[PDB]
Amino acid sequence: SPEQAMRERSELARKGIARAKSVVALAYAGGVLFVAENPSRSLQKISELYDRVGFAAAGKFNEFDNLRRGGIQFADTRGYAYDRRDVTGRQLANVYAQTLGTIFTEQAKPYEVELCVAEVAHYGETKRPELYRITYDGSIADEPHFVVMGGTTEPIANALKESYAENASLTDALRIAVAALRALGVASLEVAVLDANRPRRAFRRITGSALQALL
Amino acid sequence: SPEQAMRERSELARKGIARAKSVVALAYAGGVLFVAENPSRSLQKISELYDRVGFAAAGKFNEFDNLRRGGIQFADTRGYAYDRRDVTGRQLANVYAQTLGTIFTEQAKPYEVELCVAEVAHYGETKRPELYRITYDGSIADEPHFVVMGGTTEPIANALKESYAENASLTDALRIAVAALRALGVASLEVAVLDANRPRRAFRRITGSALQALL
Amino acid sequence: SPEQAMRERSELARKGIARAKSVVALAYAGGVLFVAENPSRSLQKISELYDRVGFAAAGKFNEFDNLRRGGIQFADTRGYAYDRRDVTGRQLANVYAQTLGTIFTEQAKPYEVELCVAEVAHYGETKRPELYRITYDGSIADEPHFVVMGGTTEPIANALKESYAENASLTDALRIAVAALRALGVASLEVAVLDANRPRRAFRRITGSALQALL
Amino acid sequence: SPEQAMRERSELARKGIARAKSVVALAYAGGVLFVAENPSRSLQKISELYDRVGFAAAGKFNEFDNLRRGGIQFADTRGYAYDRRDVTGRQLANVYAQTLGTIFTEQAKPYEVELCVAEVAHYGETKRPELYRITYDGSIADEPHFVVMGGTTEPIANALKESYAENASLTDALRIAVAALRALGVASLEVAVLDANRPRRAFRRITGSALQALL
Amino acid sequence: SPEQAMRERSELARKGIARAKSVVALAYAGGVLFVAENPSRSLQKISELYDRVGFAAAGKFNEFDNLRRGGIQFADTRGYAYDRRDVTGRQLANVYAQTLGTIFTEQAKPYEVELCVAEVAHYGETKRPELYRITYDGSIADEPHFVVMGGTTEPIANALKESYAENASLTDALRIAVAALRALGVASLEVAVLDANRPRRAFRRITGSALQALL
Amino acid sequence: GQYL
Amino acid sequence: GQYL
Amino acid sequence: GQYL
Amino acid sequence: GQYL
Amino acid sequence: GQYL
Amino acid sequence: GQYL
Amino acid sequence: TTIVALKYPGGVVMAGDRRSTQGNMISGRDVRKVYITDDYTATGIAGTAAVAVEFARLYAVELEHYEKLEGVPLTFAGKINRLAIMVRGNLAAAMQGLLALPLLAGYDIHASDPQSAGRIVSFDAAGGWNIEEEGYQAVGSGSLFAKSSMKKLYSQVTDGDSGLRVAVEALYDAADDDSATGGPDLVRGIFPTAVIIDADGAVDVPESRIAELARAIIESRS
Amino acid sequence: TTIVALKYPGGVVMAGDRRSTQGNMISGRDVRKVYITDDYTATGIAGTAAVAVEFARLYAVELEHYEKLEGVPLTFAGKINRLAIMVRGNLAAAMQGLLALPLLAGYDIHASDPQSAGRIVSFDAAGGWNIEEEGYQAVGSGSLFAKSSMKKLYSQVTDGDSGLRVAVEALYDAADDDSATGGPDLVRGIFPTAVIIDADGAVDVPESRIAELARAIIESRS
Amino acid sequence: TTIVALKYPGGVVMAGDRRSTQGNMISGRDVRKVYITDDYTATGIAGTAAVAVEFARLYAVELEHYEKLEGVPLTFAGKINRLAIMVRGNLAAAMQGLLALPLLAGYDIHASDPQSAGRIVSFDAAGGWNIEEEGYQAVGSGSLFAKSSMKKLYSQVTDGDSGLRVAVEALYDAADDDSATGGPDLVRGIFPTAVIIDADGAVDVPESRIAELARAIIESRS
Amino acid sequence: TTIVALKYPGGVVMAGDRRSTQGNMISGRDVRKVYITDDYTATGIAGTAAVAVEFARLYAVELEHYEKLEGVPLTFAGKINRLAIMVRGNLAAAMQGLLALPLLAGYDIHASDPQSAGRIVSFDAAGGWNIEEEGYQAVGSGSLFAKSSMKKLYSQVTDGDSGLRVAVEALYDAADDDSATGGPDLVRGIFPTAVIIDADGAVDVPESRIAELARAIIESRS
Repeated sequence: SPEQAMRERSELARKGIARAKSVVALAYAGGVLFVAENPSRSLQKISELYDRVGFAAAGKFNEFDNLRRGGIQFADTRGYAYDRRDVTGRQLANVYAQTLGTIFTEQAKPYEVELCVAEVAHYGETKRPELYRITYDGSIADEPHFVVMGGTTEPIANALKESYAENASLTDALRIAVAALRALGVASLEVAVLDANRPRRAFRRITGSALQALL
Repeated sequence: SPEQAMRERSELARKGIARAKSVVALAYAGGVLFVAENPSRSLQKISELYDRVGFAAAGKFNEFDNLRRGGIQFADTRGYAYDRRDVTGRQLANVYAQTLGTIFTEQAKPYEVELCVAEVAHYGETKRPELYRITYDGSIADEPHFVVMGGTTEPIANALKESYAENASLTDALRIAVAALRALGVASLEVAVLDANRPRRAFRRITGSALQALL
Repeated sequence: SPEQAMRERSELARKGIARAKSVVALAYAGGVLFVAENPSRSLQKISELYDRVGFAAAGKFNEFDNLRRGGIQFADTRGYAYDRRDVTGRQLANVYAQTLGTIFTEQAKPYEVELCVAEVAHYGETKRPELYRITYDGSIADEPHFVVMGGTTEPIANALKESYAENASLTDALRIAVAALRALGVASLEVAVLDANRPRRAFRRITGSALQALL
Repeated sequence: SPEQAMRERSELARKGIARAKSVVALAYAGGVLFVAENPSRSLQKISELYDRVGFAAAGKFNEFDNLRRGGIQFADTRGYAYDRRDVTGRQLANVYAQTLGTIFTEQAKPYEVELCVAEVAHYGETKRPELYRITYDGSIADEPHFVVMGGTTEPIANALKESYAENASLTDALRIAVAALRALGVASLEVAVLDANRPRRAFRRITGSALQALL
Repeated sequence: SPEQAMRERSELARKGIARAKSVVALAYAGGVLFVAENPSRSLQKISELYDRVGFAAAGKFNEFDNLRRGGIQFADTRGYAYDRRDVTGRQLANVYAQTLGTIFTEQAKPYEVELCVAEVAHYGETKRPELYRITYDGSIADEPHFVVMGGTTEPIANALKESYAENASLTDALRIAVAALRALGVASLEVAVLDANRPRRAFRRITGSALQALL
Repeated sequence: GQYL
Repeated sequence: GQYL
Repeated sequence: GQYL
Repeated sequence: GQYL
Repeated sequence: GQYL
Repeated sequence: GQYL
Repeated sequence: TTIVALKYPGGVVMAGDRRSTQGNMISGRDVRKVYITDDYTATGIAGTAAVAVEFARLYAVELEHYEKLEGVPLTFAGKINRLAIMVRGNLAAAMQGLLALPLLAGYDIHASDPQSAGRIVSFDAAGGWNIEEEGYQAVGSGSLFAKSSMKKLYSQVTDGDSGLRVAVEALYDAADDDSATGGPDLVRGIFPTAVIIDADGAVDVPESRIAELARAIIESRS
Repeated sequence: TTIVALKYPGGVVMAGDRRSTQGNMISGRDVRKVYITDDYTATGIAGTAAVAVEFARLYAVELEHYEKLEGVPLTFAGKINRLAIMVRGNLAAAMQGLLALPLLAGYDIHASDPQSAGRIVSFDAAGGWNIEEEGYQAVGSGSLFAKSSMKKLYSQVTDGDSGLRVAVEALYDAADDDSATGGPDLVRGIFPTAVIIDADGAVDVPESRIAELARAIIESRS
Repeated sequence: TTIVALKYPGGVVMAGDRRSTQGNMISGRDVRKVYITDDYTATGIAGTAAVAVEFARLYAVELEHYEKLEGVPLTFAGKINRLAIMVRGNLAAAMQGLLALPLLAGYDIHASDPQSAGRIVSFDAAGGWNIEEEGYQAVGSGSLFAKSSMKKLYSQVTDGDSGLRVAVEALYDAADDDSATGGPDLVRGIFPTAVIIDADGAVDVPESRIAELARAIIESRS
Repeated sequence: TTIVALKYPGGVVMAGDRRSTQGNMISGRDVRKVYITDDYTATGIAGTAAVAVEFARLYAVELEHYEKLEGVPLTFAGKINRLAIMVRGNLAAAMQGLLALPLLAGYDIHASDPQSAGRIVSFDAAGGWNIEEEGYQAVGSGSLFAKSSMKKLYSQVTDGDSGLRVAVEALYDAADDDSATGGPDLVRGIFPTAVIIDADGAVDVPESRIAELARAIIESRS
C-alpha cells in the first residue's frame, strides 16, 4: 500500500527527528537568538545563511549540513546574480521547501530533519524579524514568537510560550531559552546571534568566556 | 490492478485537496476578484500569470508554486517570442492541463492540487472574463460566473450560487464572497483583482488599510 | 498475465472512449461535414490538419490535442520539405496509426482516444472525399460515407445508416446529422466544414448567428 | 516461466496471424504473382522491396508497415553504397530475420506478423525466382514453388498444392490463385507482379480495369 | 518495509565490523600514536591523511582503502586549491561522513568499516590533538583521549578508560596501548605516529627493530 | 483528464 | 483488429 | 502537508 | 545515522 | 572480503 | 528457432 | 530589383518588378516577388531571389503553423517579431552574401479605425523594423528613385486605383533609373506584380489592369 | 543619435531624439528610443537601433519576470547589475559593429530622502557602470555637446519643467552640432520624446509641451 | 561543357555533349551527362563531372526511396524542392571548386493540357530555381552561345524531331564557340547524348538518328 | 589610475585615486578603486574599471562563500592563491584588452609579531604573486612615480598617520606626473580613497582627514 508506505516513511521521519536534541530560535529585541545543546565542540548546527540571514536545523547531521551548503551556495549565487539586498530569507525558504518536498517524494530514504529560517532587517532598518520553520515534507511554518526544533518539542514549546517575552534583552532571552530547553552547563551548548546592529553581517557566534559571562 | 492504483491516486489527490485551504475567484464588474483565506503573510496561493492573466490554485504549496513558476516562464517566453497580446490564458490553461495529466500518469506521487486561471479583456476592450478550473488529473472546465477552490466546495459554492449577482461591484462582490466563504477576519485573508481598467497590468493585490476599508 | 494486461488495457481504453461525448463527420456534396455536441465554447476537437485535410477526435482532450499538434508539426514539415500538394491525409493516418500502436504497446497508460481523418480533393479537382477511422490501438478504417465517434455509437450510427443520403447539402447534411446525434440546441454544438470549393484552405468553421440560421 | 512466457508469446502470435487475411506469392513464367486479401484500398499489404525484389507480409498493419519502411531504406542505402545489382533478396531476408529475432527476444509485445520476400532474376537473365518465408520468431524458410500467408493456412495451401503448376501463365496463375484463395470478389484483393521482362523495375500492381479484364 | 532493510543492513555492517582486528588511536605528549594488529606486512590499515592529519581504518580492507585514496585525493585537491594550512581534518571528517552516509543509504551493500582520523597541531604551535571517530552510517564522534576500533570493543575500551594517562610518554603510551590490545609480538602489529615536533609532515611509521627497541 |  |  |  |  |  |  | 508598397484610404497595396539578373546579364524576366502571406498580409523581399523565395515559404509556413496550432492568427506585433527573428537569422549568411531584404504590408483587422488599418513595416540589415508613417515605402536597388517619386506622387493617393497607378509609375521610374530593375515589357507582355489588401483581404491584381495602367503612364511620358 | 538624462529636485526626466540614419542617409524621423522600463525606471540605448529595441524589450522582460516570480521588484543596484550583465554579454556583437550602449535612470523608491531618489547610471563599452553624481548624463553621438551645454544649464535646474526645458535645449544643441541627430521638426510636427520619473512614477511627456518648449527655445535662438 | 533542354509541342527534349577536360587537355570524349531521372523526368548537371554523377545517383535514389515509402511519386514542385535542397547543401563544397549546376526537365502528367505538360526548370548557384517559359534552356560553359542560337532556332520548333534537330544544332554551335564543349566525333562516331520525354515517358534517342541530324547540320553548314 | 599600499608599524594601509578616463577624455572623477575585501584584507585593481569591479565582487563572494562553508576564514596564503587563480583565469581577456591588475594588502592575524603582521602582495601579468618586503607597493599607470616617491619617503614612516601622509603625497606626485591619474580636486572636494588595516580590522579613512592632509601637502609644495 502506497498509503502505508508513505505513512511508514513519515513515521520514520518523525522517529529520526524526535531522536534529536532540542534547538530553540527566538526573536528578541536586538535580533534573533539561537541556542543549541551541542555536546560536540567541532560540529555546528547553527550557521549563517546570509549577511542578515541565519541557519538552524535539527535532524541527521550530514543531511542538514549538505542542505546548509546547498542553501548557502544558492544564496551566494543569487546575491552575485542581482544584489546583496535582493536576497530574502523567504526566497531560500521556498527553495528549501521545494527541495525537501522533492527529496521526500522521490528519494526512497527521506531526510528526517526539521529546518528553521530566521532573518533580520538590514542595518538602520526597523522591522520585526521573520521566522520560518520548514518540515521534512515541505511544511513551512511562519512562527511569530519562537521556534523549537528536535526531540519532544511539546514541553519546550510550552515553557517557552509561558515565558515568551517579546523584545527581551540578550541576557533575558538567554535565560528564558535555557530555562525552557532545560524543561545545562556552559559547554554542550551552542549559541549565536543575528545582530541587527551589525552593519552588514548580522550573524555572530557566542562562545568561550563570553558565553560563560552572559549566563 | 492498475485501476486500483489509479483510483487510489485520485482518492489521495482529492483528500489532499479537501484538507486544503479554500480560495475563490469572482468575475465582477471591474474584472476578476480573488479571495484566499491565507493566514500566512508571506505565502501566496494567488499570483499574476501575466498582464491580464491571473493565477490562483489550492493544494500543496510547493506543487502549485512550481506550476506557477513554470507557467509564468512559459507565458514570458511566449510573449517575447511573438507579442504581449499573443499570450492568451486559454493557451496557458491547455499547457497546465497537459502537464498535470503528465504528472498524473507518469509521476510517482501525483500533485493534489486544483488550479484556476482568469482572463480579462485588454484595456479599452470589452469581453466577459474567462474562468478556467484545472483539476489534479488535468481536467479543464470553464466557469461563466465563479470558481471555488479548496476544502468543502459544496457549501460555499451553493452559497455563492444562491447569492450571485452578475456585474457586482468590487465592494458587493467582496462582501458576498466573504459571506459565502465564512460558511472571516480582515487578516488571514489575501485578495487581488484583475482590473480591466488597468492600462497594461490588470493584476493588483489589495492588502492592509484598503483591505480593512473594503471590509 | 500479459493476456490479462492487454485485456485490461483495452478495457480501460474503451471505457474512456464510451465515457465521452459524441462527434460525427460525413462526406456531403461540398465536401466533409464535421458536427459535434461540444458545450466547451473554447476547447475544439476538430481542427484543420492541412489545406484540404481536417481533423476530429474523441477521447481525453489533452491526449488528442497533443496528437493533433504533433501531426500538424509533421504535416507542415512534410509540406515544406517537398510540397503542399504532396501531403496526403493517408500519410497522416499511417503516422497516427504508428504512434497509437506505439503508445498502446510501450506506454503504461495509453490514450483512450478514437479519431477520424478526412481529406478532400484540391480546388477544381473531383474526387470522393476520403475518411479514415483510426482506433486507440491503431486500427484504421476507411468510411465511404460517414464516421461516428463517442459514447453510445450504435443508436446514432444506425440512425445515420437509415438517414444518410449521399450528396447532402450543407442544410440537409446538418439536419440529418443533428437528428442522428439526438439519439440539442444550436449552442453547446461545435461544427466546421471541409469545403473543396475553397481554393487552398478547405477547412471552415460555421458558428453563432450563421450557424443558428443554418439550423 | 520463461518457457511458459515464450510459449504464450508464440500462442499470441499464432492467434494474431491466424486471425488475419491471406496473401499468396506465386512464381510463374513471367516472374512472381502476388494476391492479397485487401478489402481496404488505401492500405497496401504488398509493396516493392527493390527493382526485382518484392514485399508481402501478413499480420497487424503498422508493424509490417514500419518493418517495410526499414527494409526499403536499408536496401536503398546498400544500393547506393555499392550498386543496384549488389542488392539481393537474400540480404533483405537475412536482415529481416535478424531484426525479427531481435524484437521477438527483447520486446514485451513482439510484432506478431508473418512475412515473405520474392526476388526475380535481372532483365535478360534466367534464374528460378526466389521465395523466402520468414516467421515472427525469426525462422526463415525458402519455398521453391509458392508462398501462402496467414489465416487458415492448411486448406488454401493444400488446394494450391494440388492446383499449383510451375511456369503457369499470368492468367492461368491468377485464376489458380483465385481458386486457391476461395478456400473472393474481383475487388477487395491486392494484385501485383515482379515482372522479369521489365528492364529495371520488375514490380507492377495490377488493379481495377486491368485486373477486371484479367478476371 | 524499508525499516526492515535498513536494520538488517545495520546489523550486517555491525557484524562485519565485529569480525575485524583491533586498532587504537591515542593522543600523547608528542602527538598521536596509531597501533594496529596487522599480520600482513604489505597491508596497512593506517596511513597519513595529511602533513599533520593521520589515517586510521578497520573493516573490509579494500573498502577503506578506497576511502583512504578518495580522501587523500580530496585533501590534495584542497591543499593545492587554497593552501596547505587551509586543510583541516575536520573538513576531511565531514567529507568522509558525507560519502559514508551516502553509500550507507544508496548502495545495495554498505561498507562494514569504521573510520578514525587524528589531526595534530602545526609545528611550533600548541593545541590538543583531535580524534574523530566515523562509523559505517557516518556517525562522527570526537574522543578527546583515545579511540578504539574493531572486534570486542568493550574490554579494551574499559582497559583504556581505567588506565588512560594524559600526556603519556611515547614508550609509556606504547606500553599501555599494547597492554590494552592484549586485552602480542612486534610482528603482526602495525604502529605509526603523528609527531607534532615534525616540521611539516607529522606522520611516521615506527616498525621493526625500532618498534622492538621501543618494546 | 477531461473527456469533453 | 487491424489485420488487413 | 503545506496547504496554504 | 547521526542526529547530533 | 578482506577484514585486515 | 531456425536450426536447419 | 525594386519592390514598393504604399497605403491608401481603406487599405494598402504591394508591388514589385519581374527582372532577375546575375551581374549585367538578364537572368529573369517574369520573376514574381510579391507573395500573399496571409488573408491580410503580403510580403516582398529584395536581394537574393533564392533567399527571398526561401524566406517567403518558411515565413508563411510559420504563420500558418502557429495559426492552426492556436486556432487564431498572430497579432501584428507578433508577425513583425517573427519576421525580424528570421531576418536576424540571415545575418551571418547576409554577411556571407546570402542577403535579402523583405518588406511587409498588412491590414489591421483589430484596428479601431478601419480606414487606417494599413500597416507598412520596413526592415534593416540588423533585422530591426519600423512602421511606416509616410504611407509609402519601397525596397530594392532602385528603391531610392522609387521613394523619391512617390514622395512627389503621394499628393493624389486617394483610393485603390490611384495608389495602383502611382505605385506602377514609381516602379517604372525606378526601372528608368535602375538597369537591375525591369520595365514593363510590351514586347513580351510582362508587367510588375501587384496585390491589393483591404478589409476584404489581400487580393492579386489582374494583369489587364496593370497592363492598361502601364500603357497609360508610358503614353503620358511620351 | 543622442539621448540625455538629468536629475531634478523631486525626480528625474529622460529624453532622446527621433532620427535614425544609415551612414549619412536618413532612414527614420520618429524613432522612439526612450522606453518606460518599469513604474520607476526608464532607459534609452545609443548605438544600433535594432539592438537597442531588442535590449529594451528583453530587459523589461527579465524585470517583469523576476517581479512576478518573486512578488517583489528588484533593488536599483540589482537592476544595474542585470543590465550590466546583458550589455557585457553583448561584447562580441558590439565589436563586430552591433553596438548599443544604454543609459538607465530611475527613481530609487527606497531612498531615505525623497528629494534625492533619482539615480542616473552610465555604462561603458566594457559594461562597467557608474552612478552619475553631476546630476545629468547623456549618451549618443552628440552626447559630448549635450553634456557640455548641460554643464552650463544645470544651474537652472529647479523642478520638472526646468529640467524639461534644459534637456530639450541640450538635445537641440547636440542636433545643431551633430548631423546624425534629428532636431525638432516644425514642418512634420515631430519632436524628441521625453519621460518623467518622480515619486509618482515614470510618465511620458505630452508632445504638446515638448513642442512649446522647442518653439520657445528656437525663438530664443532667433 | 554545355547541356540543353527544349520544350517541343507534346513534351520536352534533353541533350548534352560528351567532352570532359582538365584545363585545356581532354579527359573524356564519350561522357554521358544526360541522366534519365524517372519515368517522366530527365536531368543533366554542368560543372564537376564527379559531383554531377554523385548528385544524379543521390537524387534518383531519393526519388525512388520516396516513391516506395509512399507508393506515389512526388509532385514536380516537390522534385524541384528536393533538387534545390541538394543544391543548397552542395553550395558550401561548390565554394571550393566543387561546382555542379543541374538542369531539370519533366513531363507533367497532372497538367490540364497534355499538349503543354513539359516542365523546364533552371537553377542558380544559390539553389534558387526557375521554371522556363521561353520553352528552351541550356547549361554549361557554352550555355550562352547555346541559348543565343536557341532564341533564333526556337521558331522552327513544331514537332519532336524539330526540337531534336534544333537542339543538336545549338549544341554543335556552342561547341564551335566553346573549346570546353565537344562536337560530334565523326572519326570516332561519338555524338552528344539526347533523351526525349512525352506522354509515353522519357526515352533515349537512338544514336543513329543523332548521327543523321549531325551529318545534315554539317552538310548544311558545309 | 594608480593604487598604492604601505605597511606601517602595527598595520597596513592602501589607497587609490578617483579618476577614470576613456583615452584622453575624462570619463569619471570619483571612482572608488579601493575595496575592503574583508575584515583584515582589502584590495584595489588597476586597469579596466569594469573588470576591476567584477573581480572585486567575485573575489569577495568567493571569500565569504568559503567562510560560510567552512566556518573559518582562509589563511592569507590561501587567499593569495585564490586571487592568483582568478587573475590567471583572465589571461585571455587581458590579452584582448580586458586588463586588470589587483594589489592585495592584509593584516596577518596569525603572524607571530603583531607589529609585522601587515602583508602586501603584488601581482604580475601572468598572475605571479610576491610578498613585498620593501614595505610599500603600488599599481597603476603612474605606479613608477609612486614607487620612486615611496622609496624616498619610507624613511618617515612611523605610524598609521605618517603612512597616510606619505601615501597621499605619493598619489599626488604620481598624478602630477601621469595625466591618467586624478589629483585632489579642491573644486569638487573629491579626493583619493584610503583604508587602514590593523589588528582591529580594515577601516576606511574619513574624507576630512584626507582633505586636510592633501591641503597640507599642496601648501607644502606651494
